[PDB]
Amino acid sequence: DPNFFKMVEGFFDRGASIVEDKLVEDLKTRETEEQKRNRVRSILRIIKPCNHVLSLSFPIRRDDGSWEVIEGYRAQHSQHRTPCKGGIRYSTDVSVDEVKALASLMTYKCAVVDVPFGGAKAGVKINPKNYTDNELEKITRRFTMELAKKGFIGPGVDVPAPDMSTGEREMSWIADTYASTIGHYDINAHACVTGKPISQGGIHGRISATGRGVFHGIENFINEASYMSILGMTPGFGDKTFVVQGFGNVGLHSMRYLHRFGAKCITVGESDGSIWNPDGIDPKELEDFKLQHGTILGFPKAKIYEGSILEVDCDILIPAASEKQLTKSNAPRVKAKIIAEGANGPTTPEADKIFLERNIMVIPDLYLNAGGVTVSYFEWLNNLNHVSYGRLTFKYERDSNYHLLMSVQESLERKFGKHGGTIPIVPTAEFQDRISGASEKDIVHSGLAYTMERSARQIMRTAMKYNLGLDLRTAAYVNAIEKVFRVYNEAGVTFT
Amino acid sequence: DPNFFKMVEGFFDRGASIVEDKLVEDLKTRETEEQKRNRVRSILRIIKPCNHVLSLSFPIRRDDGSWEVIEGYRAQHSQHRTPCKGGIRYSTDVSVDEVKALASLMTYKCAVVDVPFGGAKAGVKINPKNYTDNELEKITRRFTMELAKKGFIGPGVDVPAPDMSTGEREMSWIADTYASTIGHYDINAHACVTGKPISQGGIHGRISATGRGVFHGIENFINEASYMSILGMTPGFGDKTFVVQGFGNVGLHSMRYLHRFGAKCITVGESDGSIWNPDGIDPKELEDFKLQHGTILGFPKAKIYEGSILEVDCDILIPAASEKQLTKSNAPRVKAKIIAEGANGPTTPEADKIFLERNIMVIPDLYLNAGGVTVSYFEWLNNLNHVSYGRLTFKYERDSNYHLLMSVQESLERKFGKHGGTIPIVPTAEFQDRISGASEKDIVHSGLAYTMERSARQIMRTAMKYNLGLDLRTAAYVNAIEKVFRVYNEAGVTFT
Amino acid sequence: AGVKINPKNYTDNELEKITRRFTMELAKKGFIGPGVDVPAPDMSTGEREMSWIADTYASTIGHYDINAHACVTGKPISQGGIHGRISATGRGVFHGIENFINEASYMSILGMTPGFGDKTFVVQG
Amino acid sequence: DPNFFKMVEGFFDRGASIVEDKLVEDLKTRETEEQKRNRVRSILRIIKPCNHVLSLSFPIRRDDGSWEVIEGYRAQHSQHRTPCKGGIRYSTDVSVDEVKALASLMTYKCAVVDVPFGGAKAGVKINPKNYTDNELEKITRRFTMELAKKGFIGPGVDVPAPDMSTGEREMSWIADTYASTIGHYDINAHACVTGKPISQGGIHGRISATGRGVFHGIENFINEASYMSILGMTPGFGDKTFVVQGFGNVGLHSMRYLHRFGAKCITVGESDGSIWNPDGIDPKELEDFKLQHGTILGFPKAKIYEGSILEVDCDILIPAASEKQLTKSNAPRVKAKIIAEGANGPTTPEADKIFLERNIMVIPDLYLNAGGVTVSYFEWLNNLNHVSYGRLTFKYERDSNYHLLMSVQESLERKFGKHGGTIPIVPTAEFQDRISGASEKDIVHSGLAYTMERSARQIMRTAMKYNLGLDLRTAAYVNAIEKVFRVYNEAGVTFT
Ligand SMILES: NC(=O)C1=CN([C@@H]2O[C@H](COP(=O)(O)OP(=O)(O)OC[C@H]3O[C@@H](n4cnc5c(N)ncnc54)[C@H](O)[C@@H]3O)[C@@H](O)[C@H]2O)C=CC1
Ligand SMILES: NC(=O)C1=CN([C@@H]2O[C@H](COP(=O)(O)OP(=O)(O)OC[C@H]3O[C@@H](n4cnc5c(N)ncnc54)[C@H](O)[C@@H]3O)[C@@H](O)[C@H]2O)C=CC1
Ligand SMILES: NC(=O)C1=CN([C@@H]2O[C@H](COP(=O)(O)OP(=O)(O)OC[C@H]3O[C@@H](n4cnc5c(N)ncnc54)[C@H](O)[C@@H]3O)[C@@H](O)[C@H]2O)C=CC1
Ligand SMILES: NC(=O)C1=CN([C@@H]2O[C@H](COP(=O)(O)OP(=O)(O)OC[C@H]3O[C@@H](n4cnc5c(N)ncnc54)[C@H](O)[C@@H]3O)[C@@H](O)[C@H]2O)C=CC1
Ligand SMILES: NC(=O)C1=CN([C@@H]2O[C@H](COP(=O)(O)OP(=O)(O)OC[C@H]3O[C@@H](n4cnc5c(N)ncnc54)[C@H](O)[C@@H]3O)[C@@H](O)[C@H]2O)C=CC1
Ligand SMILES: NC(=O)C1=CN([C@@H]2O[C@H](COP(=O)(O)OP(=O)(O)OC[C@H]3O[C@@H](n4cnc5c(N)ncnc54)[C@H](O)[C@@H]3O)[C@@H](O)[C@H]2O)C=CC1
Ligand SMILES: Nc1nc2c(ncn2[C@@H]2O[C@H](COP(=O)(O)OP(=O)(O)OP(=O)(O)O)[C@@H](O)[C@H]2O)c(=O)[nH]1
Ligand SMILES: Nc1nc2c(ncn2[C@@H]2O[C@H](COP(=O)(O)OP(=O)(O)OP(=O)(O)O)[C@@H](O)[C@H]2O)c(=O)[nH]1
Ligand SMILES: Nc1nc2c(ncn2[C@@H]2O[C@H](COP(=O)(O)OP(=O)(O)OP(=O)(O)O)[C@@H](O)[C@H]2O)c(=O)[nH]1
Ligand SMILES: Nc1nc2c(ncn2[C@@H]2O[C@H](COP(=O)(O)OP(=O)(O)OP(=O)(O)O)[C@@H](O)[C@H]2O)c(=O)[nH]1
Repeated sequence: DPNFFKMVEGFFDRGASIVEDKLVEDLKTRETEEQKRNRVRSILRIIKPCNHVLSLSFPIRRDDGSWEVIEGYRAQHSQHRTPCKGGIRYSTDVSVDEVKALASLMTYKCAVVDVPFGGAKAGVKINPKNYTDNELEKITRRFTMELAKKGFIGPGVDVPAPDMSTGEREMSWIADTYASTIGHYDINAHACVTGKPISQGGIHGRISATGRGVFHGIENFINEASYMSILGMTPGFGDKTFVVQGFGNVGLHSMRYLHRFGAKCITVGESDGSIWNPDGIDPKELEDFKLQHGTILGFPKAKIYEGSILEVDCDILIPAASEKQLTKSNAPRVKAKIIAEGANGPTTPEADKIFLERNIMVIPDLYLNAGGVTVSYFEWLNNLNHVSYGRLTFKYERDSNYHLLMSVQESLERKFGKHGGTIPIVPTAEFQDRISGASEKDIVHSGLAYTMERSARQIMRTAMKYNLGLDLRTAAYVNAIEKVFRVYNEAGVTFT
Repeated sequence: DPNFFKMVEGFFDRGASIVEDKLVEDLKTRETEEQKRNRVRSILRIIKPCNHVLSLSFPIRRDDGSWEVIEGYRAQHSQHRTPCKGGIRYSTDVSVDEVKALASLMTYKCAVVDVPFGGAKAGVKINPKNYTDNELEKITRRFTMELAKKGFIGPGVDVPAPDMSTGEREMSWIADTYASTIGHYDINAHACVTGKPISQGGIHGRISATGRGVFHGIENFINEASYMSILGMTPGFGDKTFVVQGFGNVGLHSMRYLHRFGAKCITVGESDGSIWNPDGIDPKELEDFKLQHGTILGFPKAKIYEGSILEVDCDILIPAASEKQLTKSNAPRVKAKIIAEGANGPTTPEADKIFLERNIMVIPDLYLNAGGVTVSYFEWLNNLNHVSYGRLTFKYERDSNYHLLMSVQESLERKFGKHGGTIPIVPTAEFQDRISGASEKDIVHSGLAYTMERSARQIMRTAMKYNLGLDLRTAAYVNAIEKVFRVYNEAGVTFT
Repeated sequence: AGVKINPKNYTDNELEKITRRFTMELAKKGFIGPGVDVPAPDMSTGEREMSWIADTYASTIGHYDINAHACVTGKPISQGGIHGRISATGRGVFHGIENFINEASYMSILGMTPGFGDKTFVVQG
Repeated sequence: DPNFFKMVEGFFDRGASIVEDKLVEDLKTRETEEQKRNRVRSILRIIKPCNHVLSLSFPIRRDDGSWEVIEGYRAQHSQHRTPCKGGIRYSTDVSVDEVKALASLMTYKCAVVDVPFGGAKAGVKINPKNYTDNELEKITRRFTMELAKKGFIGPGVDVPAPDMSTGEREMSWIADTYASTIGHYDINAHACVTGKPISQGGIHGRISATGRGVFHGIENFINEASYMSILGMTPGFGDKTFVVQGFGNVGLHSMRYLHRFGAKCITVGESDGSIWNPDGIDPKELEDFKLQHGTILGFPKAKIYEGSILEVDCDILIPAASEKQLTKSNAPRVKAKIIAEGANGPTTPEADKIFLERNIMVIPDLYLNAGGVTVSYFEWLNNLNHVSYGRLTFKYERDSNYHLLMSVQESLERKFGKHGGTIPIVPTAEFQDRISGASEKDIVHSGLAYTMERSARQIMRTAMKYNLGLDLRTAAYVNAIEKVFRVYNEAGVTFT
């Protein structure tokens, strides 16, 4: 077990090393080889550390009257591409070392999936099992009056997001503050945080986002004859059978969505139990019982088959659970053919060899969980240009679309003036929904998948470019660094 | 040896404990005893930690072309009394733990000597023996474009100051930046740093300040019959003989100034040698040789008497050298009667007992070295109201003063119309200087001593109030906390 | 905006020291800013230059603005450019002619036959 | 006749050349001689040109309804010492070449008399004999909404002042605008212009300032035995007899004030006539007739003695008239012993030799007319700290002063308990005024002269330092450059 800071740190170190040779060859500015190679070895030392790390302390007054101090952190990994964005964690485990760590990932997520954001992360040492509906407000509404006074929250400088122990309810309290004290003289005030309640400028699909992100991740590689063959796998969701490592906000949806396209959810689990039914499991019923019973350990149409799901038959596995689900202490017990990581750091770097040595493909946790990030990047636009997506232009396409068919029909009337008479070219039931069920929702559902598409190809292009083969994690971090480098390389970073 | 963070931390912990009882008695707002006592025990937990701690990283490009990263810190101990102020250290030893530490002291210095400043401190990990006349500019001029973008430099939010390895030359580069990029639209831009070169808005006496601060420190207690008797000491500088622990920017002046009032400088030393001449030593000659020879180890009218000055005869000792000159490992070897500390943390808390047990008085390093701070507080005013001190009103008093004597003379002409005839009431040679040698300089030299005066009495009043007797350090930290508490107690600190 | 410089004199670095200064001046006097004024490339001013400008205005003054990087155009595509910033002017010239050579009201009066597929042209450089 | 731009330009060119050698010797930073000498020859190329020159054009709509364009200029000679300050001229002669010129002078005036201002100047092409009480408002109130939108007016960036065709009435219209549109959110808004009407934040003595400036100029050199002897002149105003070249806002006062100290105003003149009465002339009567008759050509107690006053007996001459009163075409016709220039460029550089060759002293027009500048620098402080000078502290000194005498009296009661009994030490009639006639006025009258004093000595020190002897103009420009250089030399001018 490494430090999750150190464990991620080591990743791009590898990635930096690999691109290193290729990159000097690719740069063109006429310089000395050693110079324009020690150059990139120097820029790549700039990208590694975080550029700002803020520590705080709060005079919070409790409900009983007493006071207490709240150690709270904030780190912006790089002003590389403003505005920085990252979640806000509430947990006593939060330490400045971990905040630096995540800030790194958020900077490379955004690089992967091409969203113009830097990377941030912020924690506070609070166990929300202690405070009330009210003290949390007195805290969050204070943790923003601090950051804002020091330029670490603002629609153009930095944008918080939800994290564990940080629901919608919280992010409302933030915006309700920054848009009332400091950002008041700004048109873009409510663009300060994402994941707001849909009433106050949210996005439909902020919850199911990450899950439906995981989905379009797999669908961009399972449709690749260049890997499915090499993986010894048959292309198609309708062909394969998968499993799930829990029922997080991810699992509940990642399951259901992939469930919707014929891939058979073999088994599932819990943070405190196991479930197994090797012949397909119903999402919705679970979505009932896990909320009807507070646990599916007792879902009747399955079995509590104690044991790691990670050791159970599956053509696709989703470690949709918390940190470090895998070590090489079970790498000989994968039972899978393709693993697509759900949360950050589920696998040690160690076992990653063995999976390659056992010849499978473990899609990296970089961009899979980054489905949510893009959705935030959309809510940060919805709020930014002050208009629901496409409300301006919804009835327009509705008009034109079946004001276009009416031409095809009319144009067929030439050849078929009397053969069959009138020919009512009409939509279908489905294509009627995409007309009548028009909503910003479907824009997201659309824009989301396409970002994942163009992204996931940028990786398969990378793996081919460096013969990494089934080394996606590296290639990903390679593909991220390749991008972040371009920005510095041209910025003439020296502002003096 | 403790951590200098922890070692200072422990100080006011004692101080907080002592005032604790007296303070609840002194508060009047009608509340429950346990409540309005757990109150103060809670406010006193707020004051301890720092409210902001910033960490940085710089893409500095060297002279040869290469890049490198510059870890740089900044800490504002409390927004208690804006604007915060503290020096900027250059040294590889700088670590976020020490930056928090000093930030505490600067907050209690200012509390002692009644200057409305919070407390800050900032380091960078640089050994200036590495860089050039130019890279330092490329660094400092960058370490301000960062802080300024995040609200940690600004004439109303925070004000840097010189520290070790940070001469005038540096502080110019800062102001030359903040007053050219961000603060440009501000009238108060050049109030951003103090210790600027006198040309660019400095103060005459910025160098000799700290020394002449040490002086008026002692003169406020050595003139106290309540202690000089108890110390078994004869009131008067013309009576006592002292020593000096080095020739810092402090010693060169603290010596010379106290030299000017009949107190006999017995011996002196160096960071790399000893000197002794138990019958008075000439400042100026040393101020020659230490600059003529780069060392006084060879000053002819003295001797290189190797051994700790701290173990040499003296009625007053000045540990005007770097951190932790004393432990109890020589507490039985004080040889002194009154010790007045020059730099921060020269003595372990341990030995402080023994000095009390050996019945001497060790004046705390809190306010002695804080002579310089006030002088900075003046340069921050000179720059603030855009006018040399008293240039507006210099010739006015010059007029009135000897337009007043001319009345006394003329009024004597009544009683003495013919007894002695004309009676030229005139000034003296000295009082002529205070007229003709009028300068902002003399204002400082004046305002400085009076701040030290009113301060040093606030301590002797405190020691009497709590029967601390010869416990000045405590009483000082007690007197500081007493003040800083008042501000929070009334602020209704909750901004939400 | 011009400056009196013959870029055949200075280096990869002095030009930076110049351009990055010619913006700290204008910006202090309200002549650069995404809502007040927007530079663009000209002769002896490639992409490389316009990067140095934005890299400055979006780091000293416009830092507290969401629209900072809107200060100049023709930036390198990495830093917020547009694909087709180079070939633009040319493909501009094209759609110019195509809007008049398809005009029977002029092609006739010009004694000209409407259509690109019909005509033969030349180029001055 | 040279271009007044070129003619001033040439001045400091000489001055730059002279200091050039001395200055490299004086700098200490260890560098190569040729390097740290080409250094100063390079800094001295920076100081020469203006750093900003703005040209404008106004859609002014006339009273009749028509439109017209108003070419208007503005030039800030150097951001060297913010805020820049200069007058606003209305005249059709105004051209960008002349605006650059004056901006230079205002930068060296301020350098001479030690007021922390840069230098500016602004004209518009208007002949105010054309427009009305109202169009001028529509113009001025527009020429500020333009400059303000581009950072050329503002209490910390730039400060206009009155010039020819620009009375109080105008400067009110400016402040009434900048303090109502843009500077509204600033506490320092009304500090934007000086010379405002006394009601709206002016200074008593804004008119008579320049004149009473000319006065304390001469009084600082005519009291110099080092020159009065060398000039073959007898020290004292009560000894000498002078003349005046007109009755400008300068002459009306420069005459009267020097009139008040026994120097005999021999003759005077007009822009359209001559006057002569070689036996002393009354200011006030002229101040009547020139306003009773609109001309003194007919003042009964003198004669209309046509001919250049510059060719008439005088121990002191004041060319208090407009540009280029002298050439060498009358240099053999000086008739004077000391000439003290009133307005800018009254003498060609050519004749200056001849005066030296005829062995007289022509005090430069740099600082003589700069008496007004300092007074503006005070109104820019009065407005800045929002309090009449000394109103806070007037009754305090009044108390202490004759609460001090009452001690001297009482203390004499010891020696003289019965010799003469009660001894009423009282003020005099005069010293009573300085008590009862206490006013911000007298502060100015005081602070003014002292600035001129400390200034005029900085010149006599300079002339001695470079053996310039009776070369004051040069020495002045030398003394200015010496100062302006210090600021750049230390600023590390490179902000990148
Ligand atoms: N030639 C290649 O390998 C690639 C080309 N592209 C081109 O760029 C376009 C896509 O770029 P968009 O971002 O959608 O539009 P854009 O105009 O904002 O492109 C900005 C560029 O910066 C990079 N970038 C994006 N987000 C970043 C971040 N957070 N940090 C650092 N770098 C980042 C992207 O590679 C992108 O090419 C496509 O049209 C495609 O033609 C994109 C990716 C790879
Ligand atoms: N919620 C969001 O918007 C995002 C969440 N994530 C990450 O996703 C992960 C969890 O997703 P959440 O959204 O937090 O959903 P959640 O909080 O609702 O997830 C908890 C689920 O994981 C299960 N679980 C926990 N430990 C397990 C273990 N060792 N084995 C099997 N099941 C286990 C629980 O029983 C439960 O079903 C975390 O790593 C979180 O940081 C990442 C990005 C966004
Ligand atoms: N009754 C007492 O024990 C004391 C009374 N005083 C009174 O206050 C006046 C002196 O205060 P000034 O500061 O010169 O004027 P001021 O009007 O600014 O006083 C502010 C008050 O806040 C406190 N203070 C000053 N600097 C501080 C800092 N950096 N942090 C926290 N608290 C700070 C001081 O005790 C002062 O009384 C004197 O006239 C005296 O009458 C001052 C000290 C002790
Ligand atoms: N310079 C300033 O404005 C301020 C300085 N200080 C503190 O004062 C102390 C030193 O004063 P500086 O101004 O830095 O002067 P400096 O840097 O010129 O002081 C160095 C002097 O101390 C002597 N020295 C060093 N270690 C010694 C040891 N163990 N025994 C005897 N002599 C020793 C050296 O030989 C030398 O004479 C430091 O603690 C510094 O932080 C504190 C506040 C302001
Ligand atoms: N050693 C010398 O030759 C001189 C020394 N001084 C010292 O400086 C003090 C007077 O300076 P103040 O301005 O009253 O206070 P200050 O603290 O503002 O001094 C600023 C310094 O910058 C220079 N300066 C002033 N106005 C300037 C301008 N507009 N442009 C460029 N440089 C300018 C002055 O020479 C002054 O020494 C006196 O106390 C005197 O001791 C002043 C003049 C000459
Ligand atoms: N008024 C002010 O605040 C300042 C005025 N000045 C300068 O002072 C000069 C004039 O002083 P103003 O204040 O404008 O007063 P003004 O406008 O009232 O001066 C005009 C006076 O000069 C006389 N005059 C004009 N040409 C003459 C000539 N060739 N020979 C003899 N007398 C002549 C007129 O008859 C009249 O008495 C100008 O050069 C102006 O720029 C400079 C700084 C400030
Ligand atoms: N489908 C589904 N939605 C849920 C569930 N629990 C909460 N939700 C919320 O209900 C919303 C339903 O989304 P809809 O807009 O009605 O339908 P959709 O977006 O086309 O697809 P689904 O989200 O899967 O229903 C989601 O956005 C979730 O935020 C669940 O168990 N299943
Ligand atoms: N006196 C003194 N001043 C020094 C010495 N070295 C440098 N200086 C500087 O020279 C200045 C001399 O100060 P002055 O204004 O001339 O005289 P003063 O302020 O009345 O008292 P001193 O500073 O002790 O001379 C001080 O401000 C120091 O900054 C030194 O060895 N002795
Ligand atoms: N076509 C073309 N492109 C060039 C040439 N030289 C540089 N380029 C660049 O290459 C890019 C090619 O554009 P593409 O996006 O690949 O293709 P296109 O925009 O559909 O049309 P073209 O620009 O003509 O290729 C252009 O935007 C130019 O900036 C050239 O000689 N021909
Ligand atoms: N003395 C004098 N003042 C005039 C004259 N014309 C206008 N004034 C104004 O009247 C004011 C008179 O100033 P006061 O404050 O009353 O007296 P003072 O300042 O001590 O000296 P004077 O200005 O010479 O009277 C001056 O400030 C001028 O602005 C004049 O001819 N003589």
